[PDB]
Formats: sequence, structure tokens, C-alpha cells
Amino acid sequence: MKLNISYPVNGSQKTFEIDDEHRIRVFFDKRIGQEVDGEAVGDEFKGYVFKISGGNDKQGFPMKQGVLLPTRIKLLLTKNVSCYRPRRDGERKRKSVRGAIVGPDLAVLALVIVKKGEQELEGLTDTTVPKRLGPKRANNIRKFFGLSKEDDVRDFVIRREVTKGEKTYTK
Amino acid sequence: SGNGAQGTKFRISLGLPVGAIMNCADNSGARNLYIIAVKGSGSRLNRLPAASLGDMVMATVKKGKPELRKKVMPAIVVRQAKSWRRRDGVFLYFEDNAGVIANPKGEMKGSAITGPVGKECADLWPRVASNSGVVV
Amino acid sequence: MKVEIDSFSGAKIYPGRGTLFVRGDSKIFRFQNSKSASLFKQRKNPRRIAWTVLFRKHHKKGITEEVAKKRSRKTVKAQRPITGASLDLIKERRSLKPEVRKANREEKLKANKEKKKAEKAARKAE
RNA sequence: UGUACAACGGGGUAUUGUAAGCAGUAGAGUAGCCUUGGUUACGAUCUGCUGAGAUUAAGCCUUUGUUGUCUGAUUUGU
RNA sequence: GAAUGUUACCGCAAUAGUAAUUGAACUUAGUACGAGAGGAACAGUUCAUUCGGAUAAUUGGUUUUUGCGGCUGUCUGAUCAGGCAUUGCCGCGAAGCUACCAUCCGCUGGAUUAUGGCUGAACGCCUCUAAGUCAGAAUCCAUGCUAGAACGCGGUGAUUUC
RNA sequence: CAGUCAAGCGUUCAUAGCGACAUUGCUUUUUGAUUCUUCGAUGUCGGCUCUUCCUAUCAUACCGAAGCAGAAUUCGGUAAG
RNA sequence: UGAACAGCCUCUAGUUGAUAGAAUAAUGUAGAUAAGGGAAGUCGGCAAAAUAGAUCCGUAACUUCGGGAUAAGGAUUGGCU
RNA sequence: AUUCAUAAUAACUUUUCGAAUCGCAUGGCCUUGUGCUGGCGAUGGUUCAUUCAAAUUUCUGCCCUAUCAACUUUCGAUGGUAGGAUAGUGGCCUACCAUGGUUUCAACGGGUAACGGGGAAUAAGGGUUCGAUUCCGGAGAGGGAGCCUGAGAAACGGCUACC
RNA sequence: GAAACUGCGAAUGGCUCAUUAAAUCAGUUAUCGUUUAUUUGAUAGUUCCUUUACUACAUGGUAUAACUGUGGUAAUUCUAGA
Repeated sequence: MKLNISYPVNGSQKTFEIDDEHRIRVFFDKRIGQEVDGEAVGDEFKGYVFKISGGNDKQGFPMKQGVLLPTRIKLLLTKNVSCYRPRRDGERKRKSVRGAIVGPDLAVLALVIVKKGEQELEGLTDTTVPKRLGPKRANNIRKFFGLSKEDDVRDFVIRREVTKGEKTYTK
Repeated sequence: SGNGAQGTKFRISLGLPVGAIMNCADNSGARNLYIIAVKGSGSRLNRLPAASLGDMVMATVKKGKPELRKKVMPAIVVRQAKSWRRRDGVFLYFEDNAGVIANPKGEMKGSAITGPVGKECADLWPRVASNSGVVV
Repeated sequence: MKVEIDSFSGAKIYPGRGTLFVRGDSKIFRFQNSKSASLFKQRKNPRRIAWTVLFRKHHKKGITEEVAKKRSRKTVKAQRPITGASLDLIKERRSLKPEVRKANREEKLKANKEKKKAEKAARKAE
């Protein structure tokens, strides 16, 4: 069973192939919004706490929160809802969606780390991923870099360098 | 169940004896199927032959398209009302009785199947599985 | 083993026991005992029937699954480096942000001088 | 004359389905009184006490509890 | 069921009966064979026909548990609680019983018939036969199961101080 | 219902399979033949249920023969489980 | 209660009289039920089973024009104010 | 032709709008402050008018049949009263009241191998037949039925449900 | 200047004549009984409401698309977590 675990701050994700059946029984009779035991999910996650954030069952089906059913059902999704993106103006197409209750059919189960334990895992927590880009709004960069009303916020912005081998661009 | 069946089928409780009328589950134009006999049935004194889910039988069209009438044609039972036990341990049964007209070889005469079809019947006859919409 | 839910009452369904029913439109129904199935065929409302879980859910009878809800008091408020700006350089910029009034005044004076030079150049060109 | 047996009671389990009674600025309303604006009488039912009440072995299990019982008559020999 | 010295336990086994039968699908095999259109079989596996023995955990059935709840006519002054209507009606319904309508199971050793043979004379050859001998049937006898001669049998404990 | 002889069918090829003209027997599940028992009384047809027995064997088990190449199909033997 | 001297319960009046007792085997008598098929059983829908009252609407062929007719086929039925 | 357009009062609004938008050009007021004033436009915006239109609607006009003489009126039919919905008038729907409305001047029912018109073929004049089709209007995206977006759709080269 | 967000268009056009006999349609009217993006012309000095602090108007708040990494599915203009 694939366990897709995400870790904030470091911002890294990794899949753990939990073959053992005794380990994945903690997710049984659970639903997005609860917590699971790091010792229960495996031996190397001692002292860890995880929060379920959905996933997908066999054949690949989005996990929609609020279904509160252990089996898949066909729902009429609409605009501004997850698991469906309007391809037109007002178009509402119904699709089969996996239930929120986690059962013995989740091929890939998605969690997010809540707190860090004593032991550290692989690159999942051993790698630090920086942000893709900084903010754009003047007030946003002001509150980011910690300036005042009159502090010349234009100068204190992102100045990342990209080089083609003969010239550098700050962009 | 011995003409062109792919593998055997686990025993199913028989609740469709000779004389039963089942609603037709195909677009061949027939409205009902009248049981006339059961292929591969038993022999016993004063015992009425009976059909189960997926068993190949012979039937006549009592009402429906005129050409289908006054003839005998093979049929495959796709829905049986009598409750039967599967090897999984649960007991399941269908709302009514229904069958599909087919040739003795196994190919479906119709083009589509309306309503749920038994998983045992679908597995036993590949044409039924390939022609059905939903399998339970 | 797989454990199911009764359609009529929400009762727990164990392997071996129970019955399964399908309607003409291919709908799955599971009944734990003969009573629930009999009421289902009698078209009795599970909501109206008292001993089903639906009636208790509506009437808040023994609703004690969660004593108190859990909510986030505040955001994560985590700090991470952004792009190539680097965490050390970001911290240095944050530390150097105060006492920048003199630098701002010098920049404003330089900009005013540049604007005056540009105006003089435009006047000369015209 | 004791890990004894029997009759009750308790618990477990099961069946059924929310008991009597009380209270309700819950009641389609009806007929009365002057604080013509709230109250007096009748009113299927519902709501809270209440997965409550009733039965539970006669061919379900147990019983540190109450209560009792444990010397009646015949027959048999190589 | 009396009589065999009483009673109780463990037993043997003469006799008597017998039981299991068949088919489909996968592989062999689109192979052997067959110019060709056609098309197997042994061994192995999964099932299925009929019959037999059990047993209710699951599914269904039976309702006098008259167990609970609801309903109609009448009666106890009204409520509660109850009587009758030959078991007043309906729904659910515990226990028992039952359903190839639910479940499991139904053994392997020898001797033989037809047949195919071996050695070998009659009949210097030949020959399955005259002597002997091999394989061999849903056959028979055995393994096993049921009842156990109430006059078939064995072992074991106590046999009454009054 | 079962044998014997053998003119032929079977492309040549009596007995792979049929076997004419003739002839020898078998059972009383058909029907006749005589009325010996019964007319001071054996309840007479058919159907349902049920037990057993026979082989003149439809299939299953084991084999032989064929103008049996396979499949199918035709006879014969042991065979009533 | 009910259209009713239909069926049921009660008032006045009358009776408590049908040999009784202990358990609830097979087979029976009367009353019953039963998952799927719905007459395939049987000489034969024999037996048994379903509707059945009232109200609303709707009623074919035929005919002697009076009938068929409650044709057939459908909807409602409680309590309280 | 108005209870018209319009104005003033007493209040009301899950408060509608009354520019937190974009590209070029660079001038003046003092004073030397990025202090104050300065066009071309674009987009957007509250209403009115015009246009694009849409929606009903006045009178007349459509093939053959009576081997179709009465039709509609339970449950909407002919009108009113009052209310709901529409963007609007209207039985378009709702509760009540009245029994009304059309018809031998061809109602109503049946078929049309009938989309209608502008027009085409053919004749002294009259007249006969055809018109799906290059122009206008109407219906449809296989039969229905429902709906979001959108000013404008029961939209199908937009979805949902049944065949 | 890819892609994407945003605003419009996709209710235009093209095809067929199934249904339809006061219905469509044609001639001819009304909206004083209605709506209208679009282009054209005009058209907001009042919006702080214990309106002395309750108040960024040198113009303030928030999420998100693309993107970077994890993938599931046999498959579709399929999608979930950071």
C-alpha cells in the first residue's frame, strides 16, 4: 500500500510502500480530519503524528471530504468544488467519487506530518525545498521583509540571478 | 452449461422450474421467456427440471415479436429471484427473474442487456459479460 | 474480512450473516436480519423507525461521538527560504531593515538629482 | 452434610420497540373573561424523563446473595 | 422381558445387510490421426446428476413464548390495566423442528470373468492349456459401517460380620 | 426370440454387415385352443406410491471383429452393481 | 357495532349439563401457514387460494332494445378540531 | 387618450451605483517639495434615448372529408373578484361565485404521400398544378422531460435522468 | 513571448422539413402591457452615519491558476494531497 506523506516547512513528499497488513490497520474506520499513530503506521515512524488529507482507491478516484461513506458513489459535482474543474461556463458533469471513509481499497493514502518525532526519515524530512518565488504586492513584500510605511520597499525585493554564461539577469 | 461454457460454475439454488416465465432482458423484441427445459438437467421420478443463475435452458417466446413466437431457442438466465448462497458467505437475490436469448453456441442474439446481471452468469458466459453494463 | 453497513438501520454487517438485495435499477441493499428486510419490503421509513441509527442521528439521541471539536488556534507561522534569496540573506535583510531612514533620504536625494539632470538634458535637446 | 440439590433475586444474552405518570409561550382549533390581551374548559398527537418499558427457559449461561432439603418401602447367594 | 449365582463396567464377533453412480469444463490439443472439411484418448485439476448419513452457525419457513407492539366490535363508570369474538386481525418474533430452499462427508487391498499373454507337448513344428503362471471388470471377497446368538463367549469391582 | 445349410447384396470379396428358398428349438410379457380348480361370491381395467427378481444389455466397467485413418457408427463376450 | 331478525359483545332470564386424570409418539379429524415457479399433478382448476361492503369515474360484442351490467378495468376508506 | 414623463414630502432596503483600473507624451505655480496643477485616450460604470432586436398581439386569408352533427364543461371549460409567477397584459396558475363559450355561414373529429410565403411550370381572358430546396419567417439536432452559465438557450459540435 | 487567470464569443453561421391545418406564415396594427449586452449621444460636488477617533485614501485585505515535486488508472479535454 502506497503512503504518500507530505512534510511542510521542509515541504517534501515521499511514498512509503507499506507491505505489512498489520501496519495499515490504523487507517481503517477513519476519515479525513483525524490523526493516526506513528508507531501503528510502522516501526520507523516512532513518535510521529500524521493527519489524513484524502487519497485515492483502486483504479484512481479523488477522495472528496464530507462524503462520509465507505464506498464509491456517483455525485453531481458543480463549480467551485474539488475533484472537478468546469470545462465550460456553468457546466456540471457528474462523476464517480471515492468516499471519505478509508477502507481496504486505498491504493495510495495521503497524509501530512503534524509534528516531528525523535527519529528522522529519508529525504522526505532530510531535504529542504525553498519557495518557488516571492510575493508581488507591495504590502505583501513589506510584511514579508519587515519594513515600515516609508522604507523604500522597491529596493528590498527578490533579486535571484540567472546566468547564460555571459550575462546575469536579476528578473 | 456444457455447450460452450468457459469453466464450471459453483452450485446455485434452483428457483426457476419448468413452466416459469421470466421478463426478457434483451432488445431482441421478446417480452418474456417461458421455460421449456433445462440443458444438462437431472433425471428423477416426478421431479420438475429447474434452472439456476447462468444455466443454459431452452425457451419459447409467449408474447413479443411475432417471428420469435412458435419457435424454441436457447436462453441464459441472468436474474434469479430465489436467494442463493455464494462462497463469499453472503446471501443475495434479485428482484425478479430474467433471461437473454442466445444461440446454442453461446453468442448473444441481442445487442444490449437491461438491468443487473449475476456475476456467476457473466463469468460463466463471456458474451454475457462483454454485452452487459453492470455486474453484481 | 470486510465489514459492511446496514441500509435500513446502519447496523454492523459481519461475514456470513446478513442478506443482500438488488432492485431493478441495480441498487445494493444489505440487511442484517429478517426484520430490517421485512420493513424495507413494507416500505417503512428507516427515519421514522425508532431503533435505526438515522432516527437517533436526527433526534440527537445519545450523540456523544465527540465531546469537543478541534480547531486551529493559529496558523503554522513557519519560516522557510524563498527561491535563491537564501535564508541567511533574508535574515540579514530583516536585521538591516531598521535604521534605513538615512539610506532612504540619500536615495531620494540621488533620484531628485537624476530627475533634475534628465530635465536639463530634455531642455537642451528641445 | 457439601466445588451438594431445589425455589427466588442479580448479572450476561436475546425478543420487541420509547411503558404508567408528570411537565411543555408544541399543538388543526372550538366555547367562555376583560389586564378585547393574555387567561379559563375540551382537544388525534408530539416533545423530555426513555435504545426506554415488558418477557427471558419452560429444552439459554452464571450465581461468594435470601430461603429451604438430604435414612421412605421391597428384592437379590457359588 | 424371567431364567445361566446377584449387580455394574469394559469388551470380542459367528450371523445377517451393505453404497455409492455418472457427466461437464481447463491442460493434454487444435496435438495424434486425417490431403481437405473434421477431430480424439490416458495421467492431473476444478466442478456438476441422482442417492445415503448427520446437523443447525449462517439464509428461508413454522408461532401457543400467545413474547412484544399496533388495530376493530363489545364489556369493567373514565385513565391505567384487562374478558370475549371456537387461537379476534396484522407486523416483528427468541427456543425447538425442518429445507440439495442451508452445510459437510460418502475408504482402499486381494482374488477373478471376458480378454490379451509366457513356457510348453499332444501333433520332433506350431499352439494361451492339457500341468503351472502374469495383467485384468462398475464382478466377488476383503478395509470399514450398522444390529449384535435376548440359550455365542472373555476380563474386571463389590458380594450383606447384625 | 435364437441357431443350421447357402443362391446372392455388399464395386473384386458368403458369413465386416445382411442373408432368399428350406429347416431345428426356445419363454408364456400378445392372441387362440380344452374347461381341471372357483358361480351358499379369489372385488374386474387403468393411473399414483412402493419392494424384489430375470436377461432376450439402452448406457456405464473391462475386451474382440469391421471395406474401424480420427470422430461418429455397426455386431459379439464377461456383465443386473 | 352494523343497511339489517346478517356476524360479534353485553342487560333480564336460564344453564354450568356432555366419564375424568397424567404426557403431547407415529398415523388421523377440524382449523392454519410456508422462500422461487404459478396448474408443469390429476380424466377433469377436485380441493385450496386471491377480490368481495360503501363512494367517485368508467363500462365492449350481441339483442327480441326490456337486457348484458356490479360487464371488464381502476382511485378513496382511520382518528381529532 | 392616462393613475403619462417629471417634482416634493413620511419612512424602508440580507443596502444598487456614485473609478482602490490600464498605455503613451511631457508642460506650468511657487518653492527647489518626487509639494501643487496639467492631454490623447482605453476599459469599466447608475440611469434615459437610438439601434440590434426579442416577446405576445388587432382584422383577413389555408387541401380533402358529414361512410365525423354536436363539441368543451370531472382534474379549467366561458367571465368576474382577490392573490401568486413572469420582465411584462392575459385561467398563465390558485380560493370563491355565475353557467357559461363555438357550431349546417361546415364547429368538432379523421387523413394529408401538407412548414408557409416570396415564387415556378402552363393559358386569348378566366383558369390548373407545384413550391423540401440559393430570399424571409417557423420547428428540429434520435424521442421526450429538467436545468446551470449566459442580456439573449429548455442550447445538444452545454450537462443531468429514461428508452 | 509558451501556458494560464481574466473579459467576451460559442444563442452567429450551416443542414433538414419530422411535427404543425386560425397553428406556422403573408398582408396589416398595438405595447399607455414588456426586456434588451452590444455600438451611438447624454447622464452621480452628498458614499466617514455615539458621522472628537469608530477610520490605510501616498490608494488597504485574501485565496487561487500556471509552475515546482508525489502519484493512482488499462483507458477519457480524469484528477488528490505539499
